[PDB]
Amino acid sequence: EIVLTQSPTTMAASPGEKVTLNCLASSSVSYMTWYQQKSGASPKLWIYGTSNLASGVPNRFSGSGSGTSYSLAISSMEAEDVATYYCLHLTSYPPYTFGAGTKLELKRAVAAPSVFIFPPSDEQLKSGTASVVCLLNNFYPREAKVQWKVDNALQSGNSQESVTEQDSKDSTYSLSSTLTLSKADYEKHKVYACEVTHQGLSSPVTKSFNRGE
Amino acid sequence: KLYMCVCEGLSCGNEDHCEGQQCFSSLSINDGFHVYQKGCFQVYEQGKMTCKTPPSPGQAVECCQGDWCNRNITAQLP
Amino acid sequence: EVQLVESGGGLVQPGRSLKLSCLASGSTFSNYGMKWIRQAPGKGLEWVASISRSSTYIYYADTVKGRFTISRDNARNTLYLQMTSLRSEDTALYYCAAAISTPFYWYFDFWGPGTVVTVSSASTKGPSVFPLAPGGTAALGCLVKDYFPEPVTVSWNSGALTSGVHTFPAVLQSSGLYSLSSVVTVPSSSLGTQTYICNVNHKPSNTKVDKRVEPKS
Repeated sequence: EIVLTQSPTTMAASPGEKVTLNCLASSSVSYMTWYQQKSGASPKLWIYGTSNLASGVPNRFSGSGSGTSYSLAISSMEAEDVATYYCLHLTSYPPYTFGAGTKLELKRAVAAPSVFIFPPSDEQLKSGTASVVCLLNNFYPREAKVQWKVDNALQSGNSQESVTEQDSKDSTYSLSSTLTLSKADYEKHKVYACEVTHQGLSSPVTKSFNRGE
Repeated sequence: KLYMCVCEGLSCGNEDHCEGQQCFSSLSINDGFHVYQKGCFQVYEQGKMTCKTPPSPGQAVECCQGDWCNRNITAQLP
Repeated sequence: EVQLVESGGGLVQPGRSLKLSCLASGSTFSNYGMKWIRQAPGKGLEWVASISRSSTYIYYADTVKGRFTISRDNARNTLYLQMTSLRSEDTALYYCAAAISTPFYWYFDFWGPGTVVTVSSASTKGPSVFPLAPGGTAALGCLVKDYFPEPVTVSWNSGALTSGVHTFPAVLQSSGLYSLSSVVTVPSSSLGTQTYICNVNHKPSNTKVDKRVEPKS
């Protein structure tokens, strides 16, 4: 049974930079197949044989290798190249094994998040629960700090975060933080604050509202 | 005279090992599949006298001597 | 050259059975071998099963061998995957793919959108859809809350609005239920005059919600 080790697990490159992704095999194999997978999308054939590009794949891409060591290469890193790249073994009796994958990211200029706060909708309130959403829109890099405050009291253990994958167009991230409270709890308080810390901001940004205003 | 060989495919039911004078790694394009095989060759008084196969469109065979020699060899079509 | 679409996926219980289907464009279907590849959430790709052009050769993964059965119907242009004795780690998005064979190489191609299979004791729950009501630019959205299993699909204005849309990955809450939000940034002048509707679909519960996100005072 063939085991494929991909290296590195992640790497971030500036626009124009040259990239090499490695695929090491536990035994000697004949040829190597490569796939590109974008977020919420199916894996597309990228390189077949060892060095053959699929149709629609830019000449910017390259394949090479022999025996156990195999590599995918990019001559110039672009924004549309942002994806996870998988190598696949095909040249033996089953099983046909994939590598772990290398997530490829694009190094970008520092972009400050545009911050938005959302009170729980009236419908939601009626139903008996309250969710307060804070949006961090179009930022780079991913590392962001969101802190919830309710009447100046720092919130803990009652919020959940989710980050989108790097945008294929502008290479930015977005973040959503949701503070969940029981309706009663929500009613009990007035000021609902979302405090955002990020590199693109010289000092932290607070978006807030008063309940019933 | 007899080596231990890796056994994958049709001739190997349903063992992973094999014993022969030569080990082989086999490939043929069958029914839209690149089917691979590994096993043994043994000389009898008649029939196939050679492990090595005259190349044909769609098929390739490569043979070896030594214990588990077929493990790190796979037949590749030209 | 050939389009493939997967179906039959949904919520299922441990130790129970399910049959996936892969419907082709055709009638080139009977010209290629067929493959199943699964993807667990947040994880890599794992090959499941293989079937040749005329069901001559069949292969299985070792974790799958004995439990699963790959079938084929060239007349109906459909690939099948019979799944039995289903486990917690069988929970994955299931792709079907055609094997392309050249005299030098072979590879997998034309992978479909996939189908979600979930194996758990927990039962089906539909999502509550809530408006995230609304600087030259204003942000608005929908909160898709408390659903099981995945997946949920969100569009804006029946697919007419795509630019500036961020649909966030679902978070599994402490309750064991999924929640996500989808947001869009629009000109603040377009508010009140243009109507924004998020279109939420959760096929496991057979729930469809269309939600007008209106700002008010």
